[PDB]
Amino acid sequence: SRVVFDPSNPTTFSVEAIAAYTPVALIRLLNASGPLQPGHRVDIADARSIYTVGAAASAARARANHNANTIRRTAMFAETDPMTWLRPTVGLKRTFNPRII
Amino acid sequence: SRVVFDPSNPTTFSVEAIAAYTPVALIRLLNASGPLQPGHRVDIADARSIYTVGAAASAARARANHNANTIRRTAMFAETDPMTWLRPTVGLKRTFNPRII
Amino acid sequence: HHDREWGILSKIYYYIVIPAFSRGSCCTMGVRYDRLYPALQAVIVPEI
Amino acid sequence: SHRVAFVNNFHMLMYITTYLGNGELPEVCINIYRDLLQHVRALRQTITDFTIQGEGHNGETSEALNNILTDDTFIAPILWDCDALIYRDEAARDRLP
Amino acid sequence: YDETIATGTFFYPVPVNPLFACPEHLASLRGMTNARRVLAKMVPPIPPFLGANHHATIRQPVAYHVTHSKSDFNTLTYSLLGGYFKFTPISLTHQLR
Repeated sequence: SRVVFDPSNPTTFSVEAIAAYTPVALIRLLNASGPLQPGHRVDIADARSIYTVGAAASAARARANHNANTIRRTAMFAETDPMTWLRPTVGLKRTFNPRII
Repeated sequence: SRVVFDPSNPTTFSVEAIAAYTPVALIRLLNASGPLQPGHRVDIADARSIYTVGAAASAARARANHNANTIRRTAMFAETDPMTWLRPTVGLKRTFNPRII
Repeated sequence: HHDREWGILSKIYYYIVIPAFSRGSCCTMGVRYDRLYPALQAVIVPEI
Repeated sequence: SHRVAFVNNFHMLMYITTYLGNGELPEVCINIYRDLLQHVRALRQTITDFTIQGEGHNGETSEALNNILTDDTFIAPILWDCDALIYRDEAARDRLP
Repeated sequence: YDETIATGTFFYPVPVNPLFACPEHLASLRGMTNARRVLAKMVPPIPPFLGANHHATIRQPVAYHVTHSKSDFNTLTYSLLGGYFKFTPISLTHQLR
């Protein structure tokens, strides 16, 4: 599922399983494509879309795995409940170097 | 050997092995003129070409020897994007320190 | 290389501002390539 | 020495100035290039307002008929390329190149 | 100029608005001939589809005035503000009063 001749097998299956850096390097070092006649070379838009979807999924998985210092999140809009007679904690968003968490 | 009287044998391997300091000193002590009669030195264009190619080979050997403590050189442009229909590739502008530390 | 605008600009620069600035010292002379090339090609290897 | 060299290398300077707008480099050269560009634009505007568009059978000969100096016969003192010379040779076709 | 990205790769600038003039964009787009580029810059100032300048002949006089004046933006803005009115009879009476 890593043949560069057909740009449909290494789209998401070989990208979302592990880090995409190695498949990207392999694709870069293995030219672009060979014989486009015996394969599903038509409708390259779908292949590009599925490849980008797989890359986005891999990036999101890597970010979730590496986000060990940022797990708690909240909203920014206020006055979302009728019981807003008090002032909650202000704090700050994720705009600082990770030192405490 | 670093004698211009018989430079037929010491042309490439002698220049590549030894440093350029001795031929530089010989040229400096021999002003800007050399005897073209002895040896296999026809006219002056051939001698100039031999000197230039020898200097280039010595410089290349010195760069290869010193490349251990430095990083490998790269071209100004990539020109390694066979997938023009997929996405383009930008060039490289090396701004980091050429040395390791 | 480019359009004729680049050539027009280059000739305007080489025929108006340069003479207007250095009309008292502009002079064209030849260059001895065969005598200058071996002089600047003195490769010296340092002790890195 | 406040004097600036590499003045005659306008051919490479016009390409260096594109990348010269980084910010770390001194802005004196950027200001000089901007002033030169403004002067060139003003000269082009004046030469296109003074001229009158019309006539011509081979091409845009109004500029050559009005300014005269716009003709491609006058070349740079130092030769750098011949593509423009070939272009004008096959464009004029009436001056026996 | 930009050697990092090839010309005519990310954008395809074309003359689509009579007021918006992009003469160097056509040259930077690449693929055309020098004679065609210079003639298109010289004679036709309007794209073929928007060549019907009779729809709104308002930008031409102010553009001509601003190009000939080349400076003094204060009087230009004052003249534009003075000339920015309507033609209805009620507007004329309101302006007079």
